[PDB]
Amino acid sequence: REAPKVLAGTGGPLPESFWDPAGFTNNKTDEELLFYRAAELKHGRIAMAAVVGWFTNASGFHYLGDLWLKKPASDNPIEAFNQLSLLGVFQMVFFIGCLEWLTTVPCPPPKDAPWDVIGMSDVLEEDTDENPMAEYKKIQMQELNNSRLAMVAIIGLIVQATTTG
Amino acid sequence: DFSKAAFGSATGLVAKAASQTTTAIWNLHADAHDFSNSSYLSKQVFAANLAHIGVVFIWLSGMHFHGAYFSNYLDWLQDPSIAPTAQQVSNIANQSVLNPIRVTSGFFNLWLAEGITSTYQLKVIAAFGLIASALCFLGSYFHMHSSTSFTRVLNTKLTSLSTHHLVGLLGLGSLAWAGHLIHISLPVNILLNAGVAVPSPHSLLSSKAVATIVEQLSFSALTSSDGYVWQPLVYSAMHHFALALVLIVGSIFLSTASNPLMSFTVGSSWHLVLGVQLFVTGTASVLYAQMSNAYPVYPYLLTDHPTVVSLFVHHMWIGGFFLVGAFAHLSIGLVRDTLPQSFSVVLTQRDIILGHLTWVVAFLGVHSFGLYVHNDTMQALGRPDDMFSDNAISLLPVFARWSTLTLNSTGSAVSVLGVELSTADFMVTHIHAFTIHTTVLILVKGFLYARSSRLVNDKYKLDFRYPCDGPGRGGTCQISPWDHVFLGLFWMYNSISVVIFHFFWEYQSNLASIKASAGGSIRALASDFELNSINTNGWLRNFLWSGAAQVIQSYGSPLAAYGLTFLASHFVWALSLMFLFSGRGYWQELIESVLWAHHKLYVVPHIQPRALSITSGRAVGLTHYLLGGIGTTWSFFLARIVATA
Amino acid sequence: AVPNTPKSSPDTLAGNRTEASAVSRPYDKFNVNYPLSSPDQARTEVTTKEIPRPEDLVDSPKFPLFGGSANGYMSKATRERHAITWTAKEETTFEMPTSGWAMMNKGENLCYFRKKEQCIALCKQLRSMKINDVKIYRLSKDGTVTFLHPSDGVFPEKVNKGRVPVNFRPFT
Amino acid sequence: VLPYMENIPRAIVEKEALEGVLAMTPREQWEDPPEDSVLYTLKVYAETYGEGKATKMPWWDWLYMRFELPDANEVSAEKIKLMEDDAKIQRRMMEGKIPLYVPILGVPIYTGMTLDWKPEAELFAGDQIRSPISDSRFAKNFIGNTAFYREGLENWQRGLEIGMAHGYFLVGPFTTLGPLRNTPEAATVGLLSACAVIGIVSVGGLLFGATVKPRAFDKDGATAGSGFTEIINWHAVGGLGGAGFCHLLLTLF
Amino acid sequence: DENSLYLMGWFRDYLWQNCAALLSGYDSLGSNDLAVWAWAFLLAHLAWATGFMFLISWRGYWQELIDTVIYMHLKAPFFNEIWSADVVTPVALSIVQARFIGLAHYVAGFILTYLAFVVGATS
Ligand code: CLA
Ligand code: CLA
Ligand SMILES: CC1=C(/C=C/C(C)=C/C=C/C(C)=C/C=C/C=C(C)/C=C/C=C(C)/C=C/C2=C(C)CCCC2(C)C)C(C)(C)CCC1
Ligand SMILES: CC1=C(C/C=C(\C)CCC[C@H](C)CCC[C@H](C)CCCC(C)C)C(=O)c2ccccc2C1=O
Ligand SMILES: CC1=C(C/C=C(\C)CCC[C@H](C)CCC[C@H](C)CCCC(C)C)C(=O)c2ccccc2C1=O
Ligand code: SF4
Repeated sequence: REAPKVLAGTGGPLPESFWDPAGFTNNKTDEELLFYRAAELKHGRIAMAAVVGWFTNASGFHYLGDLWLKKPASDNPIEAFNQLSLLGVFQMVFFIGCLEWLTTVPCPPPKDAPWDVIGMSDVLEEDTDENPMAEYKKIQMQELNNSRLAMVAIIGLIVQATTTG
Repeated sequence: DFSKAAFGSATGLVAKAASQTTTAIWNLHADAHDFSNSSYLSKQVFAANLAHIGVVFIWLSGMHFHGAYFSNYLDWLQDPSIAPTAQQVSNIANQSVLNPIRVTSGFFNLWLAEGITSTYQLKVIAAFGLIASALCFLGSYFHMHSSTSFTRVLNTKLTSLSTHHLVGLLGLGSLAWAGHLIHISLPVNILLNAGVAVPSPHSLLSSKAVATIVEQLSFSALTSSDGYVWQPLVYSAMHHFALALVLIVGSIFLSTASNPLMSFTVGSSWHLVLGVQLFVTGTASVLYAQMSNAYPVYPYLLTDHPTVVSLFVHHMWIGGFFLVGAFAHLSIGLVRDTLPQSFSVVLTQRDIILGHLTWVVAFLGVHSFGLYVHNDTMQALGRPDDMFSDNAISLLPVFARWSTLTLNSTGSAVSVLGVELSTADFMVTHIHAFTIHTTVLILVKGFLYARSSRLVNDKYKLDFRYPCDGPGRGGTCQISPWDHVFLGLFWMYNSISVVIFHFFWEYQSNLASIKASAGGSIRALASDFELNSINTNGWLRNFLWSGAAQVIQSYGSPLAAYGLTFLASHFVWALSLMFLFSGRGYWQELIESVLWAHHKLYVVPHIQPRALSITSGRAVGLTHYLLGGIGTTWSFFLARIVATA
Repeated sequence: AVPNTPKSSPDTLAGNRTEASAVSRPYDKFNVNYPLSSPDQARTEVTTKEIPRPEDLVDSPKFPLFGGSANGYMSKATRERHAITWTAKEETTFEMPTSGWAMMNKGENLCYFRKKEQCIALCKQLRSMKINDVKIYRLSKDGTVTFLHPSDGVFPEKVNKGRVPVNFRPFT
Repeated sequence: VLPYMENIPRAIVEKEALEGVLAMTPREQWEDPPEDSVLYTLKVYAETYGEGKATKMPWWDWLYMRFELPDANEVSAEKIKLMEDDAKIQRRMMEGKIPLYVPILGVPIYTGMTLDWKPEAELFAGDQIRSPISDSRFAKNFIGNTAFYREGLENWQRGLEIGMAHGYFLVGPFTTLGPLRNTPEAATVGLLSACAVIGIVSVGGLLFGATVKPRAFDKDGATAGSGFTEIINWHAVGGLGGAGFCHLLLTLF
Repeated sequence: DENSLYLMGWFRDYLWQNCAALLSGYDSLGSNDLAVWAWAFLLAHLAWATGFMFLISWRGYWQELIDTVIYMHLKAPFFNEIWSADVVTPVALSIVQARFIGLAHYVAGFILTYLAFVVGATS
């Protein structure tokens, strides 16, 4: 079984390593597979950011919350989050909701690339053979691979904590 | 032949009637080192560099000679707390008051770090410095007159040059200095700190000395080797050994196969290399200025406060000057290149980069100086709780107060260096950032608007140094990259002056605070800097006017020379104002009247008197401005820190 | 694009630039024969068909190999344009008067600038590279094209007949 | 090739080194290289040395020649010609599409993406350049959907929305960070100051509309600057409303 | 009669000596009736150095900088629709205007500095 051509060699152990061992790709229209890639990339970007936030919270770089709590916040990111007031947590929820609204109602993502919330596909050309420094597919694969790795890494951090301390 | 060509510039000056003016003389001086593009440009550059190395060797030999003959270096060795003086002053006129001049260059601490205990060693070093200067002059002669063209060193042989500098020069010099430390600078300091006499340094290279007296390789030696003046040398030796190892290993583990100067002409390549080299040297000077008081490395250095202040201020000034010269030579290389297509992205984002930097500078200036003026106004209005201070609205630099990290077998520098920062530190650091940003703005604007601009569209045809394009388009004065460097030098002066003021006030505040006594342990604020460096009035009163007592009351004391240099610096600075505010035409007409007076008496000089050109006038004004300001700060700092410390 | 450039047309943003220049600067006017010196001097006429306004040209074959820069004219903020029409013998690189570098076409070339000074600087550069027939035009707000620089066909460095002296004062 | 670049001994220059020198030198440059070029010195040493010419040279002259001539690898390696060809193709392409670097830690770090810096409509326009901050779809639909540009909004709606935003923002920096900070009426004083700032900027906008008459928002017919003036008036109204709402949310909760 | 012979006297005994009370117009301890004059002293120094700006730096630089600032305004969002730089075009001060304004700041700082010093010295 080969890639559904809308993903088209965009992941796996190698770039052309269509890996689905569950039939989550078959008999699915291109819009649904684009949705799957958009969800994967959003989950990734969120993870990749969350891992950095975790490691900068677990390394003592926990200002803005050092001041809010008016005392040194916990290095454990879960306990640090629990220390935050509900006002701050709901401000974070509201800001993420506003961001999600931005990329749906006023700034909808491109139809053929829903993961391109910034709409970067309107200013970049493509990877072409005339370009000696063409790396756009390479950086897309870097983003995807670090996304897939951080998606399991952040879960490792979260479930490792709150169950082992 | 060669002697005939030595005055060849003057012969060419007098050959043509067009060059029989004083302006020709000033051009001959201004275009002295401006080595024109030719087949021998690289020879000329390398020979000039070697000649400068010889000059610096002459300077080092003179300094060691003064240490040997005109210094109390031995008395300072017997008692480091005494004033280091290395310049005798003869009894001529009436200058006998300042006969011992306390030198603040740190040569005594340096020589002690080198294991020098006898003035005979200083005599030998002076003699070998003269020999090295003679060798450098011989080599410079040879290279200018009989050697390879050197035109391949920046484009073709750049890999060889870079690899040699990485391995041989840098790594082998660091390794040799580590060997010198471990072998004669550590043992001599051990035998001086313990007071057990020092043998000849070569006797330490005997394999029968402490090298094999005990094989223990940690902090344990005869009696009790607990000298903390000695440990910085141990750390320096370890650092040099590690640096030599990493340099040697990484040089062969580096690509180095990327020369960005393929697209530049040889002259522009030389200017760009000079610019980047000046940037590196200037930032290195600033880094050393910070690290000199950040970390103790020389024996009895922190104790000698005038030496610490002088090293910091001098290296800050040199770093600022070289950072400005970096952009100066980048502009020279860009404007003097035929096809400088390499900077295409930045010459096409000209206005974007310049305008964003303009907004950054505007924001930083309004914010920082508005914090200062707001504190001034609130204190004047009797509203101390509305100011920006610790007892008021607190601008605590939170980003400064955190360096915690996983240990992984580390220590010491894992924190804020054990110093707490306050609102005054925040505001003065933002002032520093703003002034640096403004200097960079002027320099980057000069670089970007060097070949063309929205006002004048053929500025590359005008070369690097031109007075203007004319009074048209409303006025186009000071558009040249040279004029941008000219303004950036003023702003560098402002930035570095504020930086050294901040350092000096913080240093004096810390000295006063550690002079609590021993029992006094609530410094509250006190910390005269932290309590008063929040207003412009606070500075003007508690730093300038307060510390000027030492420099203005120095008459009849050994610091009378500092007082006189203070006055002379003010004089030169106002003369600069004369040169900067005025213009060439007026002085030309005045010289016309004076020359009529001359002709009336049959005097009639043929080198026609012409007043300084526009660029020459600006350069003279800038030179006098820098000299006056820097000399005023020099006299003020030295008098204040020598009289009070 | 609305964030890249203002959404309104250049004429809308101009407002009453005309009928206010006639009031703000009543002295600012051109003489009856602007590009020339005498009324009986041929006065070659060109139209928008020959040299169109830059907003009407997209990816024109006569444009040189230019990658765009922030230093160009202000579209939608200025309406006056100056155009250069020069014919090349070979495809080589040259400096744009607004910094950056472009590469000339093999045959006809066409550039647009805001100020005439940029066009004259480019003409000087091209003539230094042995290029004749460098014609410089001016584009007005309404699209009227005025032919400049070699106005009578002969470059001003070379004396030509039919050129009446202007602003000549018969004394020292 | 040229007669003097034939059967050159390896001692003067390597065969690979000669090939690299020729590759990195323009074809028309041959037969008369410039004094500062590598090919000129290579030519000068190509004669007077080799075949029937002088087969020996003094050691000092040999050192001179070795210093003045390339040594193939790491100086004229095939990778260096590949990099030069890549750089010239890059500079050819940037007249067109430009690779995107970002200055990270003060040094430009290549990202991997290449921009469309060339303007879409007017090639020589200085403000039609394309950047992701100003030409990506997010920017176009973000600035385009703001009150100042959103489609379907009457002028009063744009004014009201902008005013509500400004007024709700302006109450902030006055209630705290003000003369009457630690007072029960801090919120009220902040509200009054925010309303004053809204009124002053609205008077400034009225001044702009009366002087410049921007005309960018006027409907058909009407008068010059009518749309902008309506926008500014409803901005004043919205500023009062947003400031009052912020004061309400401060007094409550 | 003794210290006016040498200029260090003119500094120490006149300027440095007579500024002691003026600078104490306001400090951390508080502010007295001379606070207004210390504030005016600082204001006059600021005006004098702004005159230095207008006298040392000349037009062309500033004209190019203002051109770049105009570029920022015309490229800025929410404002290119409103300001096309056609109305009261921002240009750098002419050379004569710049020289006069620099001289004016110089002499304004001169007068205000000396007035504040006279008040603080002879109060
Ligand atoms: C490694 C350091 C270095 C080197 C090798 C050069 C080399 C060069 N620079 Mg340069 N420059 C540097 C650092 C350097 N610069 C720095 C740090 C700055 C910023 C301050 C500049 C600013 C600068 C400008 C603005 C210009 C140059 C120019 C030049 C070229 C001609 C220089 C000339 O003819 O001067 C001849 C020598 C002099 C004029 C020396 C006169 C003395 C000076 C002006 C004042 C010294 C006062 C002294 C310290 C105090 C006296 C003592 C006191 C007690 C009385 C040459 C390529 C010029 C050029 O056209 O380049 C192509 C040019 O216009 N440079
Ligand atoms: C520029 C520096 C500066 C700063 C930061 C301050 C700050 C302050 N001054 Mg002050 N002042 C300054 C310079 C400055 N001053 C100068 C130079 C003078 C001399 C004339 C004074 C004279 C002065 C007096 C006489 C008084 C103050 C007072 C105050 C306080 C209240 C001011 C107020 O109402 O805020 C108004 C603030 C705003 C309207 C908001 C502006 C800032 C916003 C947040 C910018 C946001 C930009 C945004 C992020 C852009 C991105 C948007 C995009 C993401 C959509 C405040 C602490 C008062 C006081 O006593 O309080 C302690 C007072 O009575 N000042
Ligand atoms: C943070 C962040 C951000 C953002 C920022 C901002 C921009 C903010 C703002 C915010 C805001 C700024 C908000 C606002 C809001 C507002 C409001 C909420 C208002 C309301 C109002 C009202 C409701 C009114 C009403 C009324 C009227 C209408 C009139 C009459 C009266 C009344 C009152 C009825 C970003 C993304 C950049 C990035 C980083 C993060
Ligand atoms: C004064 C002045 C001149 C005139 C300057 C001239 C003619 C230079 C000649 C001055 C001579 C060479 C001074 C010689 C040195 C002095 C005697 C002082 C040094 C020695 C003493 C310390 C003993 C200009 O040409 C000029 C041009 C552009 C802007 C401003 C100005 C400007 O201000
Ligand atoms: C800073 C500086 C500028 C820039 C300064 C300018 C453009 C003037 C600053 C204007 C101030 C900031 C007021 C701006 C407008 C105010 C809103 C007041 C308007 C008043 C009118 C309505 C009358 C020059 O133009 C210049 C020209 C020649 C030599 C040196 C310099 C120079 O140093
Ligand atoms: S004042 Fe001097 S520098 Fe300025 S335009 Fe006139 S001649 Fe040139």
